[PDB]
Amino acid sequence: QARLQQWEGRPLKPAETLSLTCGVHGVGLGGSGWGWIRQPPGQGLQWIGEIDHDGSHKHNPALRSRLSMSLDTSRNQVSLRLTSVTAADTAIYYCVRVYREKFLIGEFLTDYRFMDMWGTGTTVIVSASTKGPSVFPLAPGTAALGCLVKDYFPEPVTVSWNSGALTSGVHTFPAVLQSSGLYSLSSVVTVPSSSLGTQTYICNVNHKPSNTKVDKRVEPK
Amino acid sequence: AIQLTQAPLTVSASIGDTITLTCRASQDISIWLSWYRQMPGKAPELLIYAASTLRGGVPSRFSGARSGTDFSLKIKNLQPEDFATYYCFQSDSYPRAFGQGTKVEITTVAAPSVFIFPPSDEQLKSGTASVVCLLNNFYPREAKVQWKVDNALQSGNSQESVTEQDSKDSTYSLSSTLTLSKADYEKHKVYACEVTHQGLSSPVTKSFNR
Amino acid sequence: DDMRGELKNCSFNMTTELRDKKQKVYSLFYRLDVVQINNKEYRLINCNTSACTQACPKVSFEPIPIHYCAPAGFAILKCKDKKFNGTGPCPSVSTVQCTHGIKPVVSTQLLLNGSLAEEEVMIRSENITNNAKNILVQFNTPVQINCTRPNNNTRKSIRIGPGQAFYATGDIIGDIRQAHCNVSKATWNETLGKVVKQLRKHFGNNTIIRFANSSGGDLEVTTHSFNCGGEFFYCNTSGLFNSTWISNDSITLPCRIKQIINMWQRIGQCMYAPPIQGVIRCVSNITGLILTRDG
Amino acid sequence: RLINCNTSACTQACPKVSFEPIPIHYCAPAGFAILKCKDKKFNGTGPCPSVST
Ligand SMILES: *[C@@H]1O[C@H](CO)[C@@H](O[C@@H]2O[C@H](CO)[C@@H](O[C@@H]3O[C@H](CO[C@H]4O[C@H](CO)[C@@H](O)[C@H](O)[C@@H]4O[C@@H]4O[C@H](CO)[C@@H](O[C@@H]5O[C@H](CO)[C@H](O)[C@H](O)[C@H]5O)[C@H](O)[C@H]4NC(C)=O)[C@@H](O)[C@H](O[C@H]4O[C@H](CO)[C@@H](O)[C@H](O)[C@@H]4O[C@H]4O[C@H](CO)[C@@H](O)[C@H](O)[C@@H]4O)[C@@H]3O)[C@H](O)[C@H]2NC(C)=O)[C@H](O)[C@H]1NC(C)=O
Ligand SMILES: *[C@@H]1O[C@H](CO)[C@@H](O[C@@H]2O[C@H](CO)[C@@H](O[C@@H]3O[C@H](CO[C@H]4O[C@H](CO)[C@@H](O)[C@H](O[C@H]5O[C@H](CO)[C@@H](O)[C@H](O)[C@@H]5O)[C@@H]4O)[C@@H](O)[C@H](O[C@H]4O[C@H](CO)[C@@H](O)[C@H](O)[C@@H]4O)[C@@H]3O)[C@H](O)[C@H]2NC(C)=O)[C@H](O)[C@H]1NC(C)=O
Ligand SMILES: *[C@@H]1O[C@H](CO)[C@@H](O[C@@H]2O[C@H](CO)[C@@H](O)[C@H](O)[C@H]2NC(C)=O)[C@H](O)[C@H]1NC(C)=O
Ligand SMILES: *[C@@H]1O[C@H](CO)[C@@H](O[C@@H]2O[C@H](CO)[C@@H](O)[C@H](O)[C@H]2NC(C)=O)[C@H](O)[C@H]1NC(C)=O
Ligand SMILES: *[C@@H]1O[C@H](CO)[C@@H](O[C@@H]2O[C@H](CO)[C@@H](O)[C@H](O)[C@H]2NC(C)=O)[C@H](O)[C@H]1NC(C)=O
Ligand SMILES: *[C@@H]1O[C@H](CO)[C@@H](O[C@@H]2O[C@H](CO)[C@@H](O)[C@H](O)[C@H]2NC(C)=O)[C@H](O)[C@H]1NC(C)=O
Ligand SMILES: *[C@@H]1O[C@H](CO)[C@@H](O[C@@H]2O[C@H](CO)[C@@H](O)[C@H](O)[C@H]2NC(C)=O)[C@H](O)[C@H]1NC(C)=O
Ligand SMILES: *[C@@H]1O[C@H](CO)[C@@H](O)[C@H](O)[C@H]1NC(C)=O
Ligand SMILES: *[C@@H]1O[C@H](CO)[C@@H](O)[C@H](O)[C@H]1NC(C)=O
Ligand SMILES: *[C@@H]1O[C@H](CO)[C@@H](O)[C@H](O)[C@H]1NC(C)=O
Ligand SMILES: *[C@@H]1O[C@H](CO)[C@@H](O)[C@H](O)[C@H]1NC(C)=O
Ligand SMILES: *[C@@H]1O[C@H](CO)[C@@H](O)[C@H](O)[C@H]1NC(C)=O
Repeated sequence: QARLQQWEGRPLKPAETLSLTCGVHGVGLGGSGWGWIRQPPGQGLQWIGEIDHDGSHKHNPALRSRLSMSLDTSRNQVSLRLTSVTAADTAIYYCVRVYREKFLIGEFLTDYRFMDMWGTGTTVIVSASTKGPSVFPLAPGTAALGCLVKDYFPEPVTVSWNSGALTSGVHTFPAVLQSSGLYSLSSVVTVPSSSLGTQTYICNVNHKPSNTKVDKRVEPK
Repeated sequence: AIQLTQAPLTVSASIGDTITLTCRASQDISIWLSWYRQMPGKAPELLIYAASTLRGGVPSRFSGARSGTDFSLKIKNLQPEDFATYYCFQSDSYPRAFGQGTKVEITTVAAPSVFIFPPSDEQLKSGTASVVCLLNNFYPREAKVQWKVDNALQSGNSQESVTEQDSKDSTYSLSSTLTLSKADYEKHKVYACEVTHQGLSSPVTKSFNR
Repeated sequence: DDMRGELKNCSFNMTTELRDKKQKVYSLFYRLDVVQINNKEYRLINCNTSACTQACPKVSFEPIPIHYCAPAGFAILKCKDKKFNGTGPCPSVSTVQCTHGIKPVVSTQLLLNGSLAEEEVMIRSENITNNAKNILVQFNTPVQINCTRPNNNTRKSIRIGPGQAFYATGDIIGDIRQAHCNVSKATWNETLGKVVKQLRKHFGNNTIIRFANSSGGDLEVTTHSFNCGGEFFYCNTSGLFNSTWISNDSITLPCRIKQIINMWQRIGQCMYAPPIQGVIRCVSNITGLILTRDG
Repeated sequence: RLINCNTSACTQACPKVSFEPIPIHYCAPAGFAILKCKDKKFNGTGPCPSVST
């Protein structure tokens, strides 16, 4: 039942303070050490920093002077206060417990820290103001059709087809972050070409952050 | 700092195989190197610490070795839950570092079905044009899309996105968007996406005339 | 074989700075400081005899030279004779205002640091023919002895009351080899050769001079007890004194460590030497010996 | 809890002893003298032309 719970902080404007908080349940802040691990999309994990059992703050050299962490012993919470957040800092932030086990090499005893327990994930995205998407048709043996869901902020958008009745052959792609700071994604479906003039195809786009719902009929041009 | 090199970056095997993953360090980090597995969309979890000790609950199939520079992890009796991204993390020097990540997936070679979509007239009223190329149901994941406009090779004005591996046929799909100004879009006639893939003996081009 | 075989991981309830609240704490106590009561139940060794005033952490045990100076109307006569054993006329005398800096180095079986002899090893006994009298050997060339406690100790602070803190060994990592002292085997062999040469003058040229190790008694008297780096060592010195004399290499002396010290051969006044953070290293000169002869 | 219980324990001021300042006279031993500057505009430093013992 020992878990580390952290909650979403919503998208934040660039050049601000990034305040994270991890909830430690099952175990307590004492005795172990608590650190932060991120993961930029489509990339590997990156070490930000840790507080060791001694109360000493190891920080990554790349993030210079913009790092600051603290431990709330009373509330059992670990905090991160990254400042001057740039667009390159868009990553999922994890809270970890670096646990110390002593391993005996031939004559030497070491404290080995191995990040025992991981958080759940806090997707942090920096851009832009809330904006609903514009939905454009991708118009058509087998034919492909789809919808282009362009220029929205923040994530996420969901897409279904024919109110969920059409699932075979559907591919909804990961969004990309455009150079504008707005996201775009596409959803497609492959269908029998013979059905294009008779069966109606509607992509159901939902962008919860802006309360935007679009049901876009995709007809051949 | 210490740099961990993990190769191969993508190893494919079917259910019930044995794989070995390599993580090469820069210096000698003794045996302090732990292994983490990240299921797609989930959080990473500890598999092996000190390069040999199994975490409580990890099946005995997982195993590591070596205490020098070429650390290795061996998986036996592959199951669908093992097809994730593995990371090696050193704990010798305080500038901590992670591996690049080895994406383990399931292994038929199949060329994409390719489709091209012109921008909608509704979008064009906005001053910008998106041309979309779909590569459907292909394996392996590696694919190359080249956009051409009146036969001129485009560079720097496209972005692409790939699905997760399909659970039933092990294929991928890819979507690439070429972004042009309306003014540029209306100065040219032939819009083409050229696709290179292992399943194709020569590139496939889908095109339209504006 | 390790340092960790000398330690007990002892957990106890301690008072807090608030009188009505307790504190479940733990510390690593040496097996020489805990006595079992009949996770077993133990207690500190000097607890039925006294309470241990903690060695105050801001005062150093390093000996500084002190000069004993005579008041008005008195003079201190200094014997400048280089062959003066300890008794009888001294042809060369001087009146010093007061003595040279005498470092109060506290040690047993070996006179660490201090003053060397001038020309040759000096044997000094109250009555050399009486085996109940100690023999004070003084070297002319010092024998360097190197200490160590290889462990990287982690001192931990416990608040046992308002303003009072108890410093405890929380964790021990690093090199876990037993604390030891190294004496050069070549230098010690030639120093005992000089001691034996000056010791046959009182017992005969054809006599057999044999060095054995300490007979028995307290750990403070059977071992080379001393202080080094604020932590108290008790070295075996059974490889130092093991030889029979007929008419790069080093000697490693396994040393134990204690934290509860009854220093001046007294009962009822102990002292708790707090843990020293880090690795302890030691360089001393063996400038003498204290020997006893067998009847 | 009392403001000073993590620094020290506090000695109760004894109820019969008095904190009222009583004038005290600092007197020099034999062979010493106390020189008093009787200048009325002395600024605490410098030669005082009106000195008394
Ligand atoms: C000398 O003796 C000493 C003993 O006298 C030795 O010290 C002990 O060393 C132990 C081994 O290193 C160590 O055990 C480890 O404890 C971990 C939890 O940490 C504890 O204990 C600390 C004691 O200082 C506390 O400071 C922590 O706060 C924590 O205790 C928490 O405290 C909470 C209150 O704050 C309690 O209440 C929870 O509070 C929450 C608040 O939101 C919620 O309300 C919860 O509902 C509520 O319960 C907690 O109950 C309590 N938790 C306890 C008691 O666990 C523990 O995680 C370690 O075990 C796990 O990890 C190791 C490594 O992987 C595994 O081998 C274990 O099997 C276990 O793993 C399993 O769980 C993890 C998740 O935790 C999974 O990831 C894993 O897959 C497994 O499923 C371990 O038990 C002792 O704590 C420590 N004790 C002391 C007094 O310091 C000392 O080492 C020795 N020295 C020498 C030199 O020999
Ligand atoms: C033996 O074991 C001990 C532990 O018992 C080791 O001591 C620790 O070493 C690590 C580095 O190896 C230290 O971590 C660093 O902390 C400094 C700043 O530390 C300051 O603040 C600490 C918390 O208050 C404090 O403990 C520090 O030490 C003082 O106080 C202790 C008593 O508590 C005393 O014993 C010491 O002598 C000091 O007076 C100190 O005030 C931090 O700058 C370090 O650098 C990291 O982070 C930066 C960015 O901030 C990054 O750029 C660097 O690359 C790096 O990541 C690091 O956090 C730890 O503080 C030490 N702990 C103690 C208790 O002293 C010891 O090294 C081991 N020795 C051997 C021989 O192996
Ligand atoms: C510290 O004190 C607690 C009680 O405050 C001790 O725990 C008790 O131990 C006795 C056995 O001797 C049990 O009968 C009680 O039920 C325990 N009470 C609890 C657990 O609340 C504990 O043993 C003490 N620790 C020491 C002396 O190291
Ligand atoms: C205090 O307790 C210690 C430990 O029990 C006593 O020393 C023990 O005395 C018995 C009886 O002679 C011996 O068998 C043990 O070997 C002794 N133990 C140690 C560690 O020396 C000591 O006598 C007690 N002191 C007083 C004043 O009662
Ligand atoms: C004998 O003298 C030496 C030299 O003074 C002592 O070693 C010094 O100890 C102090 C305090 O621990 C250190 O600051 C110095 O750096 C040490 N010097 C060297 C050269 O190591 C040594 O402790 C003395 N032996 C005793 C007191 O038994
Ligand atoms: C001190 O050293 C001596 C000698 O090494 C140790 O005691 C003897 O060791 C020899 C072999 O090393 C054994 O044959 C004897 O039986 C030992 N005598 C004993 C144990 O009484 C001794 O253990 C060392 N330490 C102390 C504290 O004496
Ligand atoms: C004793 O406790 C007091 C009260 O907590 C400490 O004074 C506080 O120190 C913190 C800094 O962490 C300040 O934020 C508070 O404002 C201080 N309190 C007051 C009333 O000024 C004090 O430092 C402690 N002293 C020791 C030696 O531990
Ligand atoms: C010490 O030397 C003096 C003078 O040489 C001598 O008389 C005396 O006997 C010596 N001491 C002993 C114990 O013999
Ligand atoms: C003593 O000598 C041993 C090897 O004989 C060596 O390992 C150790 O470091 C030395 N210790 C000191 C304090 O010189
Ligand atoms: C003692 O240590 C010193 C350096 O601190 C070294 O030069 C010397 O050789 C050592 N001697 C012995 C006997 O260990
Ligand atoms: C002296 O050495 C003998 C063995 O040589 C050992 O049994 C005895 O305990 C030693 N005495 C000490 C170190 O006081
Ligand atoms: C030992 O004595 C020599 C000179 O005989 C001196 O140079 C050295 O510093 C001394 N070592 C100590 C006091 O640790």
